[PDB]
Formats: sequence, structure tokens, C-alpha cells
Amino acid sequence: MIREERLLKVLRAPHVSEKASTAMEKSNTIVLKVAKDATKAEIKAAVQKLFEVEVEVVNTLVVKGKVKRHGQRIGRRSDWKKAYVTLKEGQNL
Amino acid sequence: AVVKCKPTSPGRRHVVKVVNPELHKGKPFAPLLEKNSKSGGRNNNGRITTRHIGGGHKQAYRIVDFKRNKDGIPAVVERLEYDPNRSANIALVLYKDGERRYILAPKGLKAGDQIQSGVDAAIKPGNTLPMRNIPVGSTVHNVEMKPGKGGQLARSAGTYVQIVARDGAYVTLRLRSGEMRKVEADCRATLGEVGNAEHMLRVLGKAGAARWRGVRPTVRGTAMNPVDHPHGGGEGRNFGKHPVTPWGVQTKGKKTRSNKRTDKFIVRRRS
Amino acid sequence: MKRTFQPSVLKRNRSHGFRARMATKNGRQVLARRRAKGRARLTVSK
RNA sequence: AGGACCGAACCGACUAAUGUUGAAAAAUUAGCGGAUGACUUGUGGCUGGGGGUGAAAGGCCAAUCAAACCGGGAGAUAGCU
RNA sequence: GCUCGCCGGAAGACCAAGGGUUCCUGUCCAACGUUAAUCGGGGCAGGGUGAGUCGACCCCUAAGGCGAGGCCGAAAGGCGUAGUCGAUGGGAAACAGGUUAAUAUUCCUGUACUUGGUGUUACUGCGAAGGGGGGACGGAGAAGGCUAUGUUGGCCGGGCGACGGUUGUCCCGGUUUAAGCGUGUAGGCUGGUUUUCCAGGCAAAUCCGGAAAAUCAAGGCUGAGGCGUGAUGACGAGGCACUACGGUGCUGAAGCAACAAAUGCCCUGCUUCCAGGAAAAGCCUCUAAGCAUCAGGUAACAUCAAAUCGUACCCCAAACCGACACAGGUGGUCAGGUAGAGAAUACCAAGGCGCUUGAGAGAACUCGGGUGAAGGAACUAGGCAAAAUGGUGCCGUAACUUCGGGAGAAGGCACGCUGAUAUGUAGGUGAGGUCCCUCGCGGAUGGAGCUGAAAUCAGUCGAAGAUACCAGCUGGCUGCAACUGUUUAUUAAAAACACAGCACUGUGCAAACACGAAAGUGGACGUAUACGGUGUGACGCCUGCCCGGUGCCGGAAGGUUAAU
Ligand SMILES: [Mg+2]
Ligand SMILES: [Mg+2]
Ligand SMILES: [Mg+2]
Ligand SMILES: [Mg+2]
Ligand SMILES: [Mg+2]
Ligand SMILES: [Mg+2]
Ligand SMILES: [Mg+2]
Ligand SMILES: [Mg+2]
Ligand SMILES: [Mg+2]
Ligand SMILES: [Mg+2]
Ligand SMILES: [Mg+2]
Ligand SMILES: [Mg+2]
Ligand SMILES: [Mg+2]
Ligand SMILES: [Mg+2]
Ligand SMILES: [Mg+2]
Ligand SMILES: [Mg+2]
Ligand SMILES: [Mg+2]
Ligand SMILES: [Mg+2]
Ligand SMILES: [Mg+2]
Ligand SMILES: [Mg+2]
Ligand SMILES: [Mg+2]
Ligand SMILES: [Mg+2]
Ligand SMILES: [Mg+2]
Ligand SMILES: [Mg+2]
Ligand SMILES: [Mg+2]
Ligand SMILES: [Mg+2]
Ligand SMILES: [Mg+2]
Ligand SMILES: [Mg+2]
Ligand SMILES: [Mg+2]
Ligand SMILES: [Mg+2]
Ligand SMILES: [Mg+2]
Ligand SMILES: [Mg+2]
Ligand SMILES: [Mg+2]
Ligand SMILES: [Mg+2]
Ligand SMILES: [Mg+2]
Ligand SMILES: [Mg+2]
Ligand SMILES: [Mg+2]
Ligand SMILES: [Mg+2]
Ligand SMILES: [Mg+2]
Ligand SMILES: [Mg+2]
Ligand SMILES: [Mg+2]
Ligand SMILES: [Mg+2]
Ligand SMILES: [Mg+2]
Ligand SMILES: [Mg+2]
Ligand SMILES: [Mg+2]
Ligand SMILES: [Mg+2]
Ligand SMILES: [Mg+2]
Ligand SMILES: [Mg+2]
Ligand SMILES: [Mg+2]
Repeated sequence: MIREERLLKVLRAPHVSEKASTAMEKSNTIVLKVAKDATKAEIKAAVQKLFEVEVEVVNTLVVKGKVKRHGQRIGRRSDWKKAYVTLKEGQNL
Repeated sequence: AVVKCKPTSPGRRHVVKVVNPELHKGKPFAPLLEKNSKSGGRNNNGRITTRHIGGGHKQAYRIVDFKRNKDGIPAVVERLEYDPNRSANIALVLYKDGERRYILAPKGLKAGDQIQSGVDAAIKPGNTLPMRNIPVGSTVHNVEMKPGKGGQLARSAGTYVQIVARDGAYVTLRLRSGEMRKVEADCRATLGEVGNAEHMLRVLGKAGAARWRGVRPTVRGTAMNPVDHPHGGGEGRNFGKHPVTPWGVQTKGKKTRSNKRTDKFIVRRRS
Repeated sequence: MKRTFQPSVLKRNRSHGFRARMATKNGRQVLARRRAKGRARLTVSK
């Protein structure tokens, strides 16, 4: 499970937005881009350590990257895991 | 019993129905059933190999004691059952020692009889035993053809063989079909005639009837085109052929049997 | 009115999919050509 | 009880007119046949080209079928235009 | 924004398949959009899909596929054993409310439930790839009890009428609440328990099967709904404050009864019939190799676990199949009010729409319709197309017939409303009260209330009361086909094909026959009361003569005759 190597490699980036924001207000939940191959567990683990806060539950989904065909030849944006991380109640960084 | 139906509707007015009250109602004795899946008449190459076979009713297979090996142990007729997979009815028998079995129901079998098998067994309707121990003249059904191999002859509703000679190590049966064939006397066989015999008074009385027995329709060759069937085309009702199989082979009388290998055993061809 | 193309992924991949081509001499050969002609999509996929 | 009767759904396709560079490479509208049965329909499987399948019209086998489609022999051959 | 109109068993709402960002917002208008377009399923950017218990993965198997070794085959390769895959079927668990511009049975609130790991504790024979149970199965019909739902009364909040009347027998609205837990009702099925013994269940068995006795009759298995709780809750008109006038916050009445009532549920039932109606695991039990102070097995509590992938949006279509923003096609679920048999049909409700060129004109002609004096098939290949018939109940109805039919033959009669019988009838329903009692969701008594056709008499309005939609024209003669079915997708639906029935003919099973160089396989888990080939085509009455020709069956003495 640690594989601290992993826990460092598993949190990619914060994710910003209305929802993401009101989600921090109303629900003490925080939203992250996390490796595609990461598990809700791995997501909880590393969040506990790296962000020293207590994680109550983790929801995920996979976002499908949109497509933008520019004349005949087309292109696609790649896919990423979005991670709803709730924070117990002891709420900090 | 054999019943006429009232003409409350054409296609029901010619129905003649064989209904039999001594037959169990409800599902058979589950332990003796297997699957049996329909085949459209097609083989493992997906090709139709026998014409006219499709659909109509679903059918569970009941394991039937063709061999009759439980010698020495009596058994009694629990009851009489219909069997969707053949014309003979069948007997649910309880053996003394607990084991159960189905058998071809013979002519008079009633609930609560005592059948039995083995080189001894009382010569009575229902009983199985080698033929070397069956009185020449007897009439016998479900006749083994190799010793042990189990019943093959006279298995169908209304039918029976008659032993008409011992001699040698073989007997000599009068087959239902008029034929007479030698058959080693150690081949087992059953006393009585096979049961249901008004079978052949049914009429169906309507096209469905046959469908719902898996039979699909028969198209006369004279109704096809040259391309299809050797019986050609027409042009206002014509034939002019020498009657044939779809495949350039002849009916109206050309003989087909060709075994040599089993010629020895046949003593008089049917007439 | 009912036209001849009625889609169904399940059937598609079974009839022409990559693996079915792989099953046999003359499907491995479809694939084979397609590779020689430099095809972009050998077969149709996810 | 019934391949029973009437009649929606559902399955069909008898008539007329409309359309015919259509709303549509076969339909719209008004009427019509079956509608508990040889009924109707979903999903997946099987049968392959002188082969299939066919309640038989040479019908159907992807807008096609008296021998499917694709590629190849291939620049078939054309005393014809 | 206010009208108007259209759909409403759909032109609404849901799923699934297919699509793959079309979803929401900002922004833009070239091109796409049959017009303009500030708008868009168009461009561009950004945001958006949250699950132990919805689905898939997973376990199980179907048809079918593949398939070690194997059988067969010039090579290719075809079969196929053990196995292994394959749902269109079986297999554990979640609900109501709230919230986002866009996700929700997934997030929040509230209240649950499933099966595992770990522990603790008390208690015990546990133990499979095996046995047995079970899972586990058709059609049709019947009628009782229910719920979903709706009607009315009551209850609560509000209302006193743009024009004569409306403080009342008046008007309008609302009157909603889940899983779970507890209870075991209507109703369905079956007698129970003990002991002994046995050729069966590939070994074993305490289980299943079978044989004996002994004993008590009440025992068990299933099971909708109701009631209780869940709910101190949620929702709930409307108020009360703020408001960028988009909304937000706060608070919150009544929340009952009777009656009607599915096609849903009890019902995988019951009854009944011939065509006689999947498999495998989960699951319960039984032992085998085994392990025996262990492990396990069972139960309470406690605790940890339930991953991964789908989840936006279109849904009978502008997003799917049709080259189109195409009058076409596309499986499944939900069923409100009035009238009605009805899921028809007309009009509404909720919800969704007016179909992406409009503006005028008011010629011929075309298309789609409405009415038409007199006449009434004279039209025409033909009554083609029109027009007409059209419901219910009673009366009544010919030839002929296989006695079922014909037949809805034909033809008559009634039909609205009001009152009376009876201030609402027969019927349905059924509360208080009374008595019982194995006292329960019980029985008997009882008839309040509620609902409520049909009928006769009388009176009454109109030209007309099955007033609209909706909804048979009838009859006589005669060809062919018995009949229901089938067929030329796209000019042929018929007298053609099939068909039950009949006949001939082959076939002794390793059948004939058929697919196959073959193995293997259909025929068939069938066996002459069967299976194939052929022709005839219900049924009634019948089916004559010819064997020279051709075919086929039999035959053999001669004659002729291959390889050799
Ligand atoms: Mg959660
Ligand atoms: Mg997920
Ligand atoms: Mg026939
Ligand atoms: Mg025939
Ligand atoms: Mg023909
Ligand atoms: Mg031929
Ligand atoms: Mg002629
Ligand atoms: Mg009928
Ligand atoms: Mg009808
Ligand atoms: Mg029509
Ligand atoms: Mg075609
Ligand atoms: Mg050719
Ligand atoms: Mg050449
Ligand atoms: Mg050329
Ligand atoms: Mg719609
Ligand atoms: Mg786009
Ligand atoms: Mg434009
Ligand atoms: Mg939009
Ligand atoms: Mg757009
Ligand atoms: Mg091999
Ligand atoms: Mg194989
Ligand atoms: Mg499997
Ligand atoms: Mg499935
Ligand atoms: Mg939405
Ligand atoms: Mg434990
Ligand atoms: Mg088992
Ligand atoms: Mg109710
Ligand atoms: Mg006034
Ligand atoms: Mg959705
Ligand atoms: Mg349009
Ligand atoms: Mg369309
Ligand atoms: Mg309608
Ligand atoms: Mg408009
Ligand atoms: Mg338009
Ligand atoms: Mg008129
Ligand atoms: Mg006139
Ligand atoms: Mg007149
Ligand atoms: Mg007249
Ligand atoms: Mg004239
Ligand atoms: Mg004339
Ligand atoms: Mg006409
Ligand atoms: Mg008309
Ligand atoms: Mg009256
Ligand atoms: Mg004539
Ligand atoms: Mg006919
Ligand atoms: Mg045609
Ligand atoms: Mg036609
Ligand atoms: Mg026959
Ligand atoms: Mg004929």
C-alpha cells in the first residue's frame, strides 16, 4: 500500500470550479485530478499523509476528454479521474 | 376411449381424439427426466438433413428402462403416464428395494401389478426374461436384438412380436412388419403386447395439430420448378417424369436395403 | 421504412471484430493485407 | 371447448385517389384481412454461393438473385457499334 | 406577458438498443439551419456524470462457440472428450425527502438493509468436484379477496363575484407520506412425531427412497393486503420578511371517512386440458478423503470491508436506421377526469406542442372537403368512387344442412328529459349497539350510513333523443377452392401453395434417407400404430377397361459379354 512512491504519484492536481468551490463550502469536500489507475483507497491514503487532514469518504468518476475535429482530421482530449474527497469535520488545509 | 368432436367450428369437426382416463395428471417423476433439445431436422453442419421438422411443443425426456436388468427384485406399477416423446404410454414402477424406473406400458398393465425380470420370472404380461425361456408361440414386445443391448423391436404403440421358432442358439420372430428374422435366443424380451393401441384411431382433424407435433409442411415436387425438384415444372398441370426422390433416385418401388452384413438374420422379407 | 443496417455492437465485434479475424487463416489474412496497405483502423474498436 | 365469432393494440396488404424531378428508391389518406394461434415480437445463435433457406413465387440470402458481394486470372474474347 | 389553437394509451413520462458531448452556461453569426435570425442539436471556450444494496464485472448454466490428448482428413483443415466460453434466463442487500445552471434510489437529511473478514463470548461435529432436496418451469379458463388509483362527504385555508342572482343545500383549492421493523389476515398446499429394519441414491450417509409398527390429531410450509410503527419526521396551500424582480429565507392549516375499483397483487395459486410444458449454480440437508483438546459449526455483541467500470444528454426521435433538422422505421414500462363495453372514440388534466419562408389576393385548372331542384346506375369494361347501413334490449326470422350452422338472415318495437311507485327502488356495501368465545386481523346479531342499475305509470321539449365522435348495407342465382392458414419485400393474394383425410412405395435399425472424400452427425435418445420418397387433397357417393410402349419388380434355361 506504500509504496510512498505511489502516494506521491497519485495526487495530480486540484480542480477549480463553482461546483468544486460550493462543494468545499457546503460539504467540506475537496475535488482532485488523480491518476486514472488510482483507487479510492490510494486516493484516501495519500490525501491523509500529504494533506494531513482526516478523510471521511472518497468518491470518484472518470471524465471523458472532449473531441474537437478541425476539418477532416480530428483530435481528442485525454481522460482523467475526478475525485470527490470529503473531509471528516476536522477541516483545515 | 376414442372421441368424436362436435362441429362447433370447421377444422374441429373432424377431430377424433384419444383420451385415456387411467393416465396420471401432472408432471412426471422428475428424477427420470432429462433435457432433449429440438433440432429442426438439422445436423452438426447446420444443414437440414431431414425435411419437415420444426417447432411445436416443448418436450422433456423420460428415462425408460429398455434393458430390464433388475432381476429377482419385484416391483409394482406405481402408475400410468403419458410421454410426449412416443406413442406407447408408460409405467412408473417402484422396485421393492426403493429404486424406481419407467417402462413401456404393455397391453393390460394397471396400477398395482407386479412385474419382474430375470432368467426365472413368471411368464405374465409385463415380465422380462431371455427368450430361450419363453414359450415358442408367445407374443412378446420390446425385443432386445443383441443380448444386453436393450429393447429395439416392437417398442411402438399397439405392436408386438411373436416367437415362432426356437431351434439353434437363435429364435425366429414374426415382426410386426410381416418379416421373419432370426435373433439369438439369449436376447431378452417382454411378455405382452405394447400398450396404447387406439393410438391409430386419432385423426388430428386440422393442419395445426400436425404442427404442434413438430411437423412442417410437405411441398409436392410437381409444385416446384425444374431447378428445384426432378419432378419439373408444368404449364397448366404437367408431370411426365419417372417418379423420384428429390435427388434423382427412384420411388414407386426400387428397393433400397443393402446390408449383406445382416442378411444371415433375415429369414423371410415382409410382404 | 425498415432499412438493412440495424446496428449492434455485440454482433459487430463477433462478426468482424479483431479477435474473430484472428481466429482463422483467412481472417489473419484480412488483417495481414490491411497491415500491408497501411490501414489506419485494422478493424473497428473501443 | 374452439387454427370459434365481432372488434382496438399488434401482424397484414384487398380497393381507390394522391404522389410519380415524391414528405417517401413503395409511402400518405380513406375504406379492407388476421387478431388464443399453423398468431405476433425482443435478444443471441446456426445454415454460404451451384451453396443455403423456401406452406413453391425462381421467393429470399444487406435498396440485386435463372446463380450474392469483394478481389484476383484481367488489358477474358468482341468477324460488332 | 396576456390571449388563441393542437396532442393527451400521446405529439406526455420513463427505460433498453443505438448515438458519443448533442447536456449547462458564457460568447459569436461566416459556413451549416430550405427565409431573416440577436436563436440553435452551428462555431469557440468553460463547467457537468460522485453508488456495498441502480447496472456491468462476478457465480450459474441455454442454443451455440471454442477445445489438451484424441478421431479424420493431399497441405489447408473437419469433427470432437475432459474442460472452457457464451443472456436473451437463475444467483445478496435502499428507501422517502432535499439540493446543482447542468448528477443523483450515487451528494445532503432521515430511516434502513446485505454478505463477508477480525475479535470477544457462550455453544457444538465439522467437514466436497460426490448423494438427496430444492432452484424447477405449458396452455386455457374461473371468481374471491385486495391494492394502485378515482368519486363524494367531511376537515382545513381562502373566497362573497366586471352583468340579473350568490352568507349558503354557495365557490375554489388542499386533504400526500416510503423502504424497514412488528403483527401472520383473506386465502393455497400438506396430517404429524417416535422407533425399528432394507437388494436403491457408482463409496457413505443420521439425508432421500422403501418396509414395518407405535402414537396424537393438531402440526407444520406458503401467504396478498389491513393495522401498528417508521413519523418527535417529511411534504403541505398559504402566510411573513428580504429581493439584482431571476428568486431567497422564514414559517406553516387540515391531512379523515365512506364508496367505487384494475389488465396490478394474493396467483410459481385454484380449476381444467393435451400439444404434456429449460439447464446449472446460489440455497437446505447428507455423509467421503480428512481433522478431532485444533480447525471448524451455530448465535449475541463489537469492529473493519464491499473494489473496479457505467452513470451527462437524445428515446418510438431533429441526436438511433432511413444521403436531409426526411410525413418512413425502431423492443419494453407508466395509464388521471367526463362520456363509453372499451387500451376504441370525442373533450379536458398533468405534461408537450402550433410542425424554420412569411405577406396579399380570392381567376382557369388541380388537390382535399361541404350542400344540391327534378331524375335515380340512364354512368361505366365493371356501381370504380361516392351515397347508404350502422348501438343496446326485447319480438321475430326462409331455403338448405355435415344439425354446429344459415343467423346480426330478413323485419319490427322501444330509446331524451321530469315526476310518481321510491323525498333513491332490487341489488351491492356495511358502522354503532347486543351476545358469544379456543378473545382474534374472530363468530353470530344488527341494520345506520354510503353507493345504485333496471322497470312501469304519468307529464314534458324539439323537425329529429343509439341526436356528436364512434358504428353491419340486405337479398337471390351460379363458377372454382372444403375450411383457419400460405405466397410473388417493390404492378399477380388467386381458382396458386399448404392443409386434416386417402393411397402407393421404400425402410429390421449401424434403417431407409440426408449433410459429409472422411471422422462425425441429423433420421432418433425414435424402432413398422415408426421413419423416409411420391402423388391426391375435408367430407358424401365413387373410383371402370388397357401391361403393346416407357418406367419399375421378379426370373432364369439358353444366346451375347469385361478385366483376366
Ligand atoms: Mg458515500
Ligand atoms: Mg463509479
Ligand atoms: Mg402430405
Ligand atoms: Mg404431399
Ligand atoms: Mg410454380
Ligand atoms: Mg435438378
Ligand atoms: Mg395442360
Ligand atoms: Mg378465432
Ligand atoms: Mg376481427
Ligand atoms: Mg390504410
Ligand atoms: Mg433485396
Ligand atoms: Mg454460372
Ligand atoms: Mg488470360
Ligand atoms: Mg476489356
Ligand atoms: Mg414523445
Ligand atoms: Mg460539438
Ligand atoms: Mg440563412
Ligand atoms: Mg440546448
Ligand atoms: Mg452548440
Ligand atoms: Mg489439438
Ligand atoms: Mg470443435
Ligand atoms: Mg462460465
Ligand atoms: Mg441477462
Ligand atoms: Mg437531467
Ligand atoms: Mg466468528
Ligand atoms: Mg446437486
Ligand atoms: Mg384505496
Ligand atoms: Mg352582479
Ligand atoms: Mg439521466
Ligand atoms: Mg423541419
Ligand atoms: Mg423523422
Ligand atoms: Mg385515441
Ligand atoms: Mg408558426
Ligand atoms: Mg415548415
Ligand atoms: Mg354529400
Ligand atoms: Mg341531387
Ligand atoms: Mg331530391
Ligand atoms: Mg327510390
Ligand atoms: Mg353506355
Ligand atoms: Mg350498360
Ligand atoms: Mg365501392
Ligand atoms: Mg362514404
Ligand atoms: Mg325515467
Ligand atoms: Mg360459368
Ligand atoms: Mg381457399
Ligand atoms: Mg407484388
Ligand atoms: Mg396486390
Ligand atoms: Mg407417411
Ligand atoms: Mg391438386
